[PDB]
Amino acid sequence: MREIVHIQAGQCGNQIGAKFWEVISDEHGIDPTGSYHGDSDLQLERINVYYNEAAGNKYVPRAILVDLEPGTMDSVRSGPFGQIFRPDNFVFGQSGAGNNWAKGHYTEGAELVDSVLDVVRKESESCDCLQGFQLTHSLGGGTGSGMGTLLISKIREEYPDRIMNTFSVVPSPKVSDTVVEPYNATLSVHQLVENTDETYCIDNEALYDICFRTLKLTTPTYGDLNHLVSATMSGVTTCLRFPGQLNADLRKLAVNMVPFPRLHFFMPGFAPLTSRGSQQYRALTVPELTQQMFDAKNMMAACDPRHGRYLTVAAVFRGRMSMKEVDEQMLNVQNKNSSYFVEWIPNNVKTAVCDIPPRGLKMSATFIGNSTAIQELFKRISEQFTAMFRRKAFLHWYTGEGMDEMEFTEAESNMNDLVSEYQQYQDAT
Amino acid sequence: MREIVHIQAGQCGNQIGAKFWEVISDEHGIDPTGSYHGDSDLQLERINVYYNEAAGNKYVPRAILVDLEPGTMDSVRSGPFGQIFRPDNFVFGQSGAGNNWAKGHYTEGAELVDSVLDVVRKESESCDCLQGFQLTHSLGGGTGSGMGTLLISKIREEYPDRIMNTFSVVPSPKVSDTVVEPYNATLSVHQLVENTDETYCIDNEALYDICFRTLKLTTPTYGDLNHLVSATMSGVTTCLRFPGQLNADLRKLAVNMVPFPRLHFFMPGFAPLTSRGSQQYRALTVPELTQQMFDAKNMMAACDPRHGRYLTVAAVFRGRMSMKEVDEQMLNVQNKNSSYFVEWIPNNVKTAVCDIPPRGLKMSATFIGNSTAIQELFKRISEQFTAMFRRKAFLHWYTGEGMDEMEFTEAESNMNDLVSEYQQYQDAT
Amino acid sequence: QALSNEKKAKKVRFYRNGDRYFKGIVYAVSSDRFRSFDALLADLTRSLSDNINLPQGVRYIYTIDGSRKIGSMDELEEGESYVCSSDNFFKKVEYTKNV
Ligand SMILES: Nc1nc2c(ncn2[C@@H]2O[C@H](COP(=O)(O)OP(=O)(O)O)[C@@H](O)[C@H]2O)c(=O)[nH]1
Ligand SMILES: Nc1nc2c(ncn2[C@@H]2O[C@H](COP(=O)(O)OP(=O)(O)O)[C@@H](O)[C@H]2O)c(=O)[nH]1
Repeated sequence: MREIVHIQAGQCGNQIGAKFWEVISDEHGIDPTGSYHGDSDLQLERINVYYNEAAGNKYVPRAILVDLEPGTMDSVRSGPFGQIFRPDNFVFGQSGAGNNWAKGHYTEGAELVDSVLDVVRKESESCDCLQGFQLTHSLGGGTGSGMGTLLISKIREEYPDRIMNTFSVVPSPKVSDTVVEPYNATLSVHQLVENTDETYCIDNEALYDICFRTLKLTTPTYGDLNHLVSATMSGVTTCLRFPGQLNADLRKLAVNMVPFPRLHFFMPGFAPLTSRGSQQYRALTVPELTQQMFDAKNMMAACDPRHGRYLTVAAVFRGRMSMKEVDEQMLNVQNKNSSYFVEWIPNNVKTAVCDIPPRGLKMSATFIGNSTAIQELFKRISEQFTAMFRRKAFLHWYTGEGMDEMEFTEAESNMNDLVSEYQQYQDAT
Repeated sequence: MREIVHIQAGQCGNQIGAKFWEVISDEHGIDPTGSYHGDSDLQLERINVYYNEAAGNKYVPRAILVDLEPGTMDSVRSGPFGQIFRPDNFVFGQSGAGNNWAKGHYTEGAELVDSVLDVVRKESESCDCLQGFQLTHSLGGGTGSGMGTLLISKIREEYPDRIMNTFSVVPSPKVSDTVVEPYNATLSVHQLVENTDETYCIDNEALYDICFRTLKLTTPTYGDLNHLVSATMSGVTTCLRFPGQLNADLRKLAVNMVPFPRLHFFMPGFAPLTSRGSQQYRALTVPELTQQMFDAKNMMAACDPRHGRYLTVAAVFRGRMSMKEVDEQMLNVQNKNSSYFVEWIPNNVKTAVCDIPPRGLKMSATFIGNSTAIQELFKRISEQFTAMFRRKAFLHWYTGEGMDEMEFTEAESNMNDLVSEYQQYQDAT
Repeated sequence: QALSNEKKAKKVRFYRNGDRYFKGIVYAVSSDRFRSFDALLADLTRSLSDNINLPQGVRYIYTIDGSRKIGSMDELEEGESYVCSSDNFFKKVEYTKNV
């Protein structure tokens, strides 16, 4: 039970998942064919959450893959672990987004979403008891920002109770991979604050520091950058797929980590992260895994938490460990950083402990942090939006798709309402 | 418990420690890999004071290595016992000090000290109960005089109770290895008399006499000169790492040897020191080890104690010996040299006896002497300072780094206050 | 003569723009270390931006008030702070609080 349907969109959201389903098949011991070659029966105990048993004792991923051009879907089926998917799920148009939000939301979105929602409705009826939907896209492009936020507005109208979380990739502040990405991010957050339950904001710029400063990688390709994102996504649902001493799921995070129905943007965090040779100059204890989850140089969103305050903190531990050792450290880091946490929430750390470690390691952890420090991230998108909108530049590529300036004004006014909320609860008393 | 964090700075302070950690690994029986190959369980009993047990039963030194150019840190990691360190601790800039105190204290010191104090704060939290910090630098250079005294002024503001001792190398009086070393020494002692608890002054010129007159070495390289300094540094803390009949530590020396909060500059001393062939024409008794610790030709600071008076005397003995034999000789050398000790301090000899000798020997000792004879050392630095300052030569290399002449005047006035204090207590009654 | 013209460095503070939690590194600003005003901005580039500030680098130097753009280095005064921005728009937060 408690099955999860995984939806992918955009060029970024497909290449994350193409590495992600390789990770999940490693934990359950699945060949690229689709058979089973594991060793323990715990791998097949909760296999139904990401898999459907086909005829012949073969398992397929419960995945839906969406694009507007076949240039990326051909890359997925060509690589390894491409034969494992079902050929019906590859839904793709022919026009291409053209790195345009309005084309992803009005023109090519309306000509594709009916073919998508039939596949969504087919996968929903196959599940015994649906847990909820997870989505992998990005905010910079036109596909994952336009077609992705269109699907959330359609799913929530058909499923007003299931959980809905997105692993969106927020654009980095220093370098810019798209000229019009302040327009795409502003018109997407206006859709994410209305129809999502929680959201995992990831910056690219934080991943380049972790691969360089921490892991000491000389040539980090996207095969290594997406591998860190995939380890974080598996670590959120690792208690739902395995027995543990203290269990949580996707529902228990949305109750704990979300104190208000708007403030649901997170920042992830993973530990441990050694080097190729510096792994032996280090002991693997719980206070060693604790101190790495809270420094600013291990965050995956480009914002220092010292500028703001935490509100809620999740910490999903994997591998066998003493519960006294975990609970004392979670108390210890709260007393010494008494100015960095919010005052009117006592015991603001939620802890979940699984039993099975990741493949190759002995123990690991996963940090899920809510904070007021992400208001600087929404200042910069709102600042770069109004810097471009006051000259009305790059606007006729959106007006010609049937959109008025009133659409931009209320979308920008929604974000400044969000900035005032994180400012208000930072100085509460 | 009672862990010690070892900090190194400068070209001199790194090459001392690079021999020093070879000595400590010999006493505890540690390979250059980092494993353990000892014979007795006493080596692992107090191993935590200079080591942290990593995963895989490997031990790393609790060391922090600081420089401004990578020319010396590359030499440390290339030699033997270079693989034992942790690669995170090698903190180094790129500009280089340029043999300049103001560059080590203002320009390149401020651009490095924040990266250093994060590593200091990480090593402090790893310790169970911190004993204190020891530092190895020199006064002649620009790195160990500028960056080193900057760290002491930052550590004392964060740790106003832990002990703080430095093994600084005072420049020799006859030869001069730096043209501007009266400027570097004067601006460093002004920082050492305010924020250190005790200080072990070592002259290079005294080490050349001991290697020639006593040990009869024809070609003494720095691999042999630093080996005598490293034997003295281990002999101070040998009672903290091993059980003994009468135990002392770094705290008990600062209570005994320091009668006034300024007069805390020492002179070391080691015994026995044989030759390569003359070792057999000598008996190893406690009165034989006694008479070698008090003559002027075994001091490691270029000052004859006969010009002044002792105030306090420590004597850390190693190896098994009769306590009656030790206490009678410490009484005997006080009665016959009744003019060479101070009058208003009775029983001015502190004795500590360990149990385990150094490697290869049967018994040894360590002399730690406080005296009024080091006022001649501070006359010469103050005389050579005012000889250069009255013409204002070599001054624009310091003024251009943002420094006024008022900084030099109060620093020189501080040293003449120190000269009057040793002059006053020499003729007390 | 030999006792020269006291080639001294000004001890001035540089707050960076936007970052409220920053103290301002005091530089040794003199005419000997920078022959022109343009050479000072190259030193401001590396020693202010580390991870999260200033995508455009350093372009404009303001007063702490700030109501005047700094021109040449002769317009600097000893012992007063300056906001180092990179755009025309000035952010008005309390920089000098809790030095
Ligand atoms: N982390 C990560 N980001 C990616 C990857 N591929 C693309 N991106 C990001 O995705 C964004 C571009 O959006 P894109 O996926 O092409 O959307 P589309 O062009 O509308 O289909 C930029 O911010 C890229 O940095 C990837 O493999 N990993
Ligand atoms: N005893 C001893 N002194 C050394 C050694 N290496 C350098 N020195 C002394 O260190 C001083 C020069 O300072 P240095 O360490 O180079 O500082 P820096 O140049 O600012 O990095 C001189 O007094 C040298 O005699 C060494 O291996 N042993």
